[PDB]
Amino acid sequence: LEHFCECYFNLSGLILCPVLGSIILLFIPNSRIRLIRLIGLCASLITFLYSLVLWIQFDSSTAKFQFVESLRWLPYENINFYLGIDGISLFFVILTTFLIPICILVGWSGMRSYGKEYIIAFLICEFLMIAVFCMLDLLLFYVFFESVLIPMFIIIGVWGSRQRKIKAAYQFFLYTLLGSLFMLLAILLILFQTGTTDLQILLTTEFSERRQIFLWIAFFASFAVKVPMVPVHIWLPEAHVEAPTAGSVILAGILLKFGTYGFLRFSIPMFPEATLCFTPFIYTLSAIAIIYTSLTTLRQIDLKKIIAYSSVAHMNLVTIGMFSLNIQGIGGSILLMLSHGLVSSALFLCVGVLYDRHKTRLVRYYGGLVSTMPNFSTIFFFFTLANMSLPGTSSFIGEFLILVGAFQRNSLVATLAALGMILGAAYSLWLYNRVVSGNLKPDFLHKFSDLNGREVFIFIPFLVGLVWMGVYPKVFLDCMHTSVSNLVQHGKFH
Amino acid sequence: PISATMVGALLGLGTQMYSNALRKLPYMRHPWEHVVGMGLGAVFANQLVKWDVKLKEDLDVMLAKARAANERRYF
Amino acid sequence: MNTDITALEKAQYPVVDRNPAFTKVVGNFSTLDYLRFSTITGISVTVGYLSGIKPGIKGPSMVTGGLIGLMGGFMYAYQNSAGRLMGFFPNDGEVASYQKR
Amino acid sequence: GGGMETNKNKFIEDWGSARENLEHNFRWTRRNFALIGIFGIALPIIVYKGIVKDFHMQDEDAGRPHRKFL
Amino acid sequence: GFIMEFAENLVLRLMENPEERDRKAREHIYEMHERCKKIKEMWALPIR
Amino acid sequence: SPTGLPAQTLIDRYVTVGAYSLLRSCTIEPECIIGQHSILMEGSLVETRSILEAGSVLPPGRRIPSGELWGGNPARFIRTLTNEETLEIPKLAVAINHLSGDYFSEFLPYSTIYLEVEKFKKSLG
Amino acid sequence: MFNLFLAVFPEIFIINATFILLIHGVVFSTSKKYDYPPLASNVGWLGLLSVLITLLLLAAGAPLLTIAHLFWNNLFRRDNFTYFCQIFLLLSTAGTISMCFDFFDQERFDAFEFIVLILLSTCGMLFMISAYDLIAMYLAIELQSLCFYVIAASKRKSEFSTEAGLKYLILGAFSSGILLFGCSMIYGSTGATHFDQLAKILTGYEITGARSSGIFMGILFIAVGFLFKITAVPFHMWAPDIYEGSPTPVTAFLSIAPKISIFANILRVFIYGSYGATLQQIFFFCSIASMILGALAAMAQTKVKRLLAYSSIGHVGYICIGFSCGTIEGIQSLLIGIFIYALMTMDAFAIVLALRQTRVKYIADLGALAKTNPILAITFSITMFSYAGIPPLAGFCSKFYLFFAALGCGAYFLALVGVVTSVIGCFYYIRLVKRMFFDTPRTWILYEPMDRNKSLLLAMTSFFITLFLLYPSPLFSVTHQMALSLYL
Ligand SMILES: CCCCCCCCCCCCCCCCCC(=O)O[C@@H](COC(=O)CCCCCCCCCCCCCCC)COP(=O)(O)OCC[N+](C)(C)C
Ligand SMILES: CCCCCCCCCCCCCCCCCCCC(=O)O[C@H](COC(=O)CCCCCCCCCCCCCC)COP(=O)(O)OCCN
Ligand SMILES: CCCCCCCCCCCCCCCCCCCC(=O)O[C@H](COC(=O)CCCCCCCCCCCCCC)COP(=O)(O)OCCN
Ligand SMILES: CCCCCCCCCCCCCCCCCCCC(=O)O[C@H](COC(=O)CCCCCCCCCCCCCC)COP(=O)(O)OCCN
Repeated sequence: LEHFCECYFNLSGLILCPVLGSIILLFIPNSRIRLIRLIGLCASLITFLYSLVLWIQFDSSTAKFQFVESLRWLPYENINFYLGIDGISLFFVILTTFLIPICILVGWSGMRSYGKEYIIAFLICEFLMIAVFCMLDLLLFYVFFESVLIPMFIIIGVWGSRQRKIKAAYQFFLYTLLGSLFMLLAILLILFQTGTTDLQILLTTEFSERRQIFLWIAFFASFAVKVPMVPVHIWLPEAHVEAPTAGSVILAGILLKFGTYGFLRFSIPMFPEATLCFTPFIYTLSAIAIIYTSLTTLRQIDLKKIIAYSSVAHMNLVTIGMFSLNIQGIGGSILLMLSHGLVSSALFLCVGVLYDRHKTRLVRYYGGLVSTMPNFSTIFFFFTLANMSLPGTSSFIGEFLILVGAFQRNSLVATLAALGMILGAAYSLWLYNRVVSGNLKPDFLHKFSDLNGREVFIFIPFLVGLVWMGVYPKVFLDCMHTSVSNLVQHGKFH
Repeated sequence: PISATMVGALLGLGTQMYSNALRKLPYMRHPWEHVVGMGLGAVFANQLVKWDVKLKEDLDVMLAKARAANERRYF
Repeated sequence: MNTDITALEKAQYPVVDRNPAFTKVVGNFSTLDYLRFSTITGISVTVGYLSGIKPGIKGPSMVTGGLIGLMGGFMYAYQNSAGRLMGFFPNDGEVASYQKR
Repeated sequence: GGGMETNKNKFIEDWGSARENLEHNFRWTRRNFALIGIFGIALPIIVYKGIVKDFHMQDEDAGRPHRKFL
Repeated sequence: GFIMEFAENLVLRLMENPEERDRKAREHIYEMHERCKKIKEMWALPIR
Repeated sequence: SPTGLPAQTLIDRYVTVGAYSLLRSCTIEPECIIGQHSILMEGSLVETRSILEAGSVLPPGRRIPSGELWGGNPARFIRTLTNEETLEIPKLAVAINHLSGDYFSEFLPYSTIYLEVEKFKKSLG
Repeated sequence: MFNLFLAVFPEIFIINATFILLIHGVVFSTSKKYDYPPLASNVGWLGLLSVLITLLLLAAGAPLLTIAHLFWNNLFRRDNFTYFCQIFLLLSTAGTISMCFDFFDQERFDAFEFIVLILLSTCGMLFMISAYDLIAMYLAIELQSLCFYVIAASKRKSEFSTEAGLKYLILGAFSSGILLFGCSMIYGSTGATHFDQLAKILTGYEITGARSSGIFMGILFIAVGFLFKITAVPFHMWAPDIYEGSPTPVTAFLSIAPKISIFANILRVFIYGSYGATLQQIFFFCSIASMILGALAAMAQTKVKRLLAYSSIGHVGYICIGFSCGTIEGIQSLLIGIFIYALMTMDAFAIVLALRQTRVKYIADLGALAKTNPILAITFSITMFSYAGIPPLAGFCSKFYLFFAALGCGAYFLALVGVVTSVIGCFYYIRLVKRMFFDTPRTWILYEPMDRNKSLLLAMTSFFITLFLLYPSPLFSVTHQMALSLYL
């Protein structure tokens, strides 16, 4: 059945944009550095504007999928694949399209040595990740998620700073592939019942409570590695620290969101009974992760290691929210996913600004930077506040909505999750004051430069987005409520 | 639109360029070879499409015979 | 020696001659058969010449390639002509010539 | 004198690299057994039993049987 | 003329027809619930 | 060579040999810059990530230690290089290769001089 | 009478052309006048031509190959399955030959007899595919094997090549004797060697209590010979040593064509015959053993050739899982896995042969390849990721069917083993990518650019590997067709 959509701007062209950029860049000599830089930047910016348009034509009243279009693999038409979005996936497409040009801009100064391979890898990542977020089929979700492993592996291994990138890349690839294989096993078990992998159909089939338990575990084994949940979180610090700055931005801001997106998109609505049965288990794992990882964060001595550990606590709060299974919980989980994608990316950008000049991640070398880099200090303080969920910032909305959702289900889990307010403040303020406050240490660092124009411009949209979601989250929540409501209700008829 | 001829011509041109690159030669070292490659790729792609149609046609009859042989069991 | 030409898969075109004689098959060669024959032989001679230059035997290499091409091209033309007479290949010309003589 | 790069201190780098390679130091000692038994098994089990009881106490407050889990 | 009235009209022209979008959605399911039987018959074909 | 080591001239990777330079049976380790109008004599050795100033003279069997800037006639230690400077050396080599690409693209595989030779011959019978 | 031989036109042509090339080579290689020219490349080009003409004759005469089937019945059996098997075998032989010319001229391997032996082994494998009797099968297998023994020892002054040949001949002869013993037991128990007669006798009884121990052990011994041939564990250890010690073009040829021919044989013997669950269990246990041992041993390797050998052992384990589950989809998946593994192996050995011009030996010799030849490092990386089975590369098909067969048949231990071994394989495949892209060695090896033949072959196989799953319908249809034609 051809499900071709009426809209002019659709999903397939947004898929095709970075692909065309990559093919063009394949054939341009490395001597033409300016041309390569401009072509990559412009392709990414056009993709971002295309996604913004897709946001305008979005219809915030339906529980259905939108812009649905189809994609036909065999003339037999037994296997035909669909793309479409809703109010849970729209902003993730937008976030991906927004972050990719930021990645191209962060490496602007070093592009003469980076080459076209850097831009091509990031464009391919963009294409694959947008595809992943736009897929109405378990099997293609699988295929497009595993595909990102190759360019991410290359990005970490080639442009990482030091030789620990070897181990970091190995661990990233192997952990993620193990999880992916588990979810492939789940996909095949589903296919044996249903004869299909189309998401819309699986949302309308009934699974046995028993078959649901096994399928839920097999989904959990991928998703908990992706989130990450303890104790399969240890790949994340190594990988997110050893990666280049833009690589860390993509890893934390987008790739981490894929596990929570998988929970929201397949596990909760397809197996509601198993979702109910496992809820105490998820609550326990997430609460343990928040407390233990926050306390580990407190004792880290590397800038990137502190920012990377912080992401584990934030994502497990997201899981608590989404498994609360109400409007506050799921809405807050999605809002915190987007806000984290902005805030952690900005924090990695701040650390990258420091590392590009001074080539150290050890906190002890820095100090007193407020007197030589006041602009960087102010921006760093703002994003530090955002990482503490300060009211007025975007992260507070999601954090408090998730606590609201959890409290209505289980007051103990909400109480353990609200401890994050105390621990995250502690490590965020300690980091900021050890880096920026105090006196300079001229025996380690004596030469300084505040942000140039490119760095200031890079930070501006992050600031605008954080404040915008913090003060008026209605623009986002209005487009999401129908989808969130239908997700919450799926499986029940009262 | 996107015809087999165009896909095949693009693949043949890409093949010549990829071959040149692998040999550390300029992309357009022997351009008449690029023309030859576009022609061969177009021909190959069109023949693959026709072959695919013929293959489905033969598989249909063969599955029909398999089904008849299986249905003979319940007689 | 007992013989049986009967094939496993039956002919899908009218059978002009079930087991045509060798000379009948050769005399049945059409223009397309000769084109196939000549093309295969010419390509083979060309390959013989080009591959023979480096060893210095381009002439004898041409002869060897030409022998291979002659045998292969004749076998291919015979295959086509016999298959047409037997009804295994489209044989409009054979049927037309048969319905008249 | 020359450069924005930090002037490395050997002891600070030794401290950092020792932090990065802690897994080579793990010995299954008595203290480590106790710490993994208490914080890696017992406390998560206690938290899980707390969360479940919370739901069961809600269940009996609503005049409903205990919800089965896991 | 006015910016916003033009913008109103332009945005509505961009958007899916909600009626048609919700109707192909029904054809996919009705066709897929009753179409899910054909392929599983081939997987049960005896190899011998 | 006077040092007894083998006397081939080895210019390793990412090495920039400045214009008007004279090299005889010297070794240049990877990622070095030789200044313009320099002289490197028999058996001399330039260790990796080192820079010689323009007009330097390195006598037979002399060595330029790694990570250092040298210069003079004869060459003498000037200062130790920073890590940023040593990072710049392969960049200079790559940039010069990029420039050489433009010259490489001006020449087809064959010249047309043989035609001129042909007509010059024909005008002579 | 003459028209009866239309069923063997392809084979007649290739044999006659091989004789012509033998005479040409021996006459002019001994010529003082021509100063004893090397003829390996000249004969190689003429033999590539001969292979392509054979392919034309076979492909264009599809119905004619079945002519006079009653007259030829006690000698061979040609059908749809043998048709496509033989086409794929000829295509593989043509590619392998095309990859040999730089080796001929730069090493100066002047022996044209190498090409003749390859062509005669191709004749043997052609007859293997159409064999329909134990006697014919054994004879064709032996012809193929003797040709390999000779070419494995072609570097006759090399310690490695002579060692390879000696190990191959001894272990090959032993396994062939075991298989022949099995054939003798089956004949003695049934009075038959033709596959049709064996099918009629053995069907409907399998092990009905009063089982012919003669029939049961004949099957077992024949299976042991077959498993030796496909390098299945525990009959595998010849393969890594022979693969490493033989000349690299020999290693490339052995890695592909014999597998095609012997799986044709295995399908038509076992699948078409009847002892049953015992033999599928044989291939089950050997598949699991091959996957585990291939993964671990490949992880141990520091040299490229040995790594590829152990990789092929693991992949034949993956393929034999399809034979084990005994369904039309199992056979189809086995065929798809052979096709895709063959094209990936051709790609990998084209790269290896290109790098052998600078004597690549160790994985570490690939260091800085992403700098000295970026497009070559990317191409080799695509091959590795395809070997690892990362989607949407072509290699993902074998992993997908491995888990598809386990989940359905109820085999959870097989799925477990597949997950573990797939992760191990991915590690040792991406180790190569790390070596080419992430490492910064002090000494680099600069490689000479490859010839046109290998660049073109690499370019086409690299597009196939990246783009196959955009248009996989022809392979899917052709392999379903073949699986069905085994019984109808
Ligand atoms: C999304 C897939 C799943 C994930 C897998 C990803 C696998 C790749 C990993 C991604 C990370 C980054 C990869 C970087 C590669 C990009 C750089 C690159 O390959 O550039 C090549 C370009 O390589 C190629 O040649 C690619 C050719 C493939 C052709 C495919 C296109 C087919 C149709 C195009 C038609 C022709 C062009 C049309 C417009 C003119 C340049 O090669 P060099 O070795 O640097 O120099 C070549 C020599 N010379 C320039 C002088 C010619
Ligand atoms: C219609 C566009 C495409 C037509 C292509 C030609 C017609 C098709 C015939 C088959 C062509 C196949 C490709 C031929 C070249 C194959 C590779 C040969 C390269 C080689 O190594 O040998 C060279 C022989 O040159 C050669 O083999 C080439 C010899 C002369 C052919 C070039 C003329 C092509 C005409 C294109 C259009 C002309 C318009 C007017 C009709 C010697 O190389 P070298 O020493 O000579 O120099 C090379 C400077 N790197
Ligand atoms: C309700 C149970 C749920 C499942 C939990 C796991 C299974 C239960 C626990 C198994 C305990 C096995 C027996 C341990 C006690 C015997 C001690 C003997 C002496 C000893 O120290 O032996 C060590 C053996 O350690 C070992 O073999 C290590 C023991 C295994 C530890 C299991 C840890 C589980 C995961 C922890 C939590 C992770 C998630 C937290 C959020 C090696 O001594 P050595 O001499 O080599 O020492 C280095 C010296 N140079
Ligand atoms: C399916 C995925 C997508 C695929 C894309 C399909 C597109 C079609 C391909 C288009 C090709 C583009 C280039 C065409 C122009 C080049 C013409 C070749 C020139 C030529 O005569 O080459 C000779 C060598 O032969 C050669 O180099 C030819 C042999 C190359 C090997 C390939 C054929 C081998 C046999 C079949 C293999 C099948 C394997 C599969 C199992 C002489 O070259 P030179 O003059 O430079 O001198 C080399 C030094 N001796």
